[PDB]
Amino acid sequence: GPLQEKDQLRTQVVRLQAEKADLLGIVSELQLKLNS
Amino acid sequence: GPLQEKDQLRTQVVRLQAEKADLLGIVSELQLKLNS
Amino acid sequence: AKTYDYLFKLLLIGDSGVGKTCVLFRFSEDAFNSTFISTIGIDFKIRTIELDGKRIKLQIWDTAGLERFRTITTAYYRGAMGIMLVYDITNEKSFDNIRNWIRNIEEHASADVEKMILGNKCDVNDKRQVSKERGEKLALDYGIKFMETSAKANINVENAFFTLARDIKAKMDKKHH
Amino acid sequence: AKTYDYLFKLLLIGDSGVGKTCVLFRFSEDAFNSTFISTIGIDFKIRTIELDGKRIKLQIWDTAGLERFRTITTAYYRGAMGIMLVYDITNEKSFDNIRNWIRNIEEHASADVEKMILGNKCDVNDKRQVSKERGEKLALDYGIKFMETSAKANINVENAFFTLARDIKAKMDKKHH
Ligand SMILES: Nc1nc2c(ncn2[C@@H]2O[C@H](COP(=O)(O)OP(=O)(O)OP(=O)(O)O)[C@@H](O)[C@H]2O)c(=O)[nH]1
Ligand SMILES: Nc1nc2c(ncn2[C@@H]2O[C@H](COP(=O)(O)OP(=O)(O)OP(=O)(O)O)[C@@H](O)[C@H]2O)c(=O)[nH]1
Ligand SMILES: [Mg+2]
Ligand SMILES: [Mg+2]
Repeated sequence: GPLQEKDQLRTQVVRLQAEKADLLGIVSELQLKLNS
Repeated sequence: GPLQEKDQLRTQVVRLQAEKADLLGIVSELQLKLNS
Repeated sequence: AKTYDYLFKLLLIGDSGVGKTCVLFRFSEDAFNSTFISTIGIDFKIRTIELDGKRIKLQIWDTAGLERFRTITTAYYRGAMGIMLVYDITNEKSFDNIRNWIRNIEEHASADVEKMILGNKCDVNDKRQVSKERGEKLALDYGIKFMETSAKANINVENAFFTLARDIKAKMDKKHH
Repeated sequence: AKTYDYLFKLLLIGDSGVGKTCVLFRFSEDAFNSTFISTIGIDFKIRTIELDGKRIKLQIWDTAGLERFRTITTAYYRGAMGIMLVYDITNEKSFDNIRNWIRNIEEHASADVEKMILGNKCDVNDKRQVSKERGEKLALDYGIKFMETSAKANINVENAFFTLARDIKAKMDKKHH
């Protein structure tokens, strides 16, 4: 279905946005441990 | 529109998947510079 | 608002093709894909579960199994609080190599990291090469918990992660008190 | 297959609220949002353009402007090959602070990093506080290229990034020959 396809794509985006947020925090922290 | 909403969500996923791929490579490289 | 009370870093290791990504895909999104896409170095998924009324954020790192990625994946062991060691019950070689993956953990991870062995693809009964008894005995030899799993049929995937997370939380709570 | 021939790391810096995220949102996805969501530390977007028949991958880091995020954002300057310095033509304070952002670049980025000043929100004519002439003169004082932009009306956003990328590529090509 197209709405089931729509909701599954909406849920995908949310999950990818959540992973991106965590990875960005991880990048910022690793860069700070390096500048030491 | 729902199909314009569907295509825009499909394109979002592709872009987020591409950013995630790059961030994962960046994390792996920073961790390797740290283990030095 | 902050969406979790604990944050546990988990790692999946084991030979290429044993089902690490499929196991995680079942756990994090309740889905299975038969088409093999070997992991390029590392992949990453999040899921937040509840234990003892508390929100447990699981940051799960899915390593590539091929030796070519050893340098990249080894650098993820350091922070891990729980590690799934995965083999394929239809692939005796992947089971034999679990001993070498344990040595890799002991060389690169924390001494007190929580560990668990998964014999995956237990739905493929017709091609089993490693009995469940042998998997239990290997785990027993190392003092490590053991479970057979199926990402495809959704068997023990929930149990595996919840059990490993419960063991990390129990240890952490004892360190507080 | 590898999808690019050059990879340029770009940074956007400037006071909070000047439109760094909106400028990038216009460039990377051709969209504008009026609702302010201040950036938490750092954000990240990719776009691959073509120059001289070559594929140029732009990894663009959108820093937070608030001083509370100084420690986090400063650590991104080191690798940058091009930096957009953004102020708000309706906010004279954000323009005054461009001199301090230049000093921040000179303390933390490469000496030869490519730089560009953007006077953003040029569509808000009725609230302009900094003339275009003053923006040109500040840029001239520093030997830095200058453009007024509008993320909302899509003015000079393409021009800004393509120009900065062209300057990086020109320098890199001269270093090869
Ligand atoms: N029948 C069955 N097939 C499975 C199961 N788990 C994984 N597979 C199949 O096994 C293949 C390998 O799965 P992956 O999860 O990609 O393997 P991997 O361990 O991540 O391999 P690398 O990324 O190269 O380290 C895939 O084609 C899956 O379809 C399972 O539980 N049952
Ligand atoms: N009219 C108009 N408004 C704009 C323009 N660019 C940004 N804005 C508005 O200005 C506000 C701030 O924009 P942002 O891009 O989020 O600001 P920022 O520089 O990223 O701020 P920080 O993330 O806190 O550093 C938003 O509400 C936008 O709607 C523009 O070109 N024209
Ligand atoms: Mg995999
Ligand atoms: Mg912003």
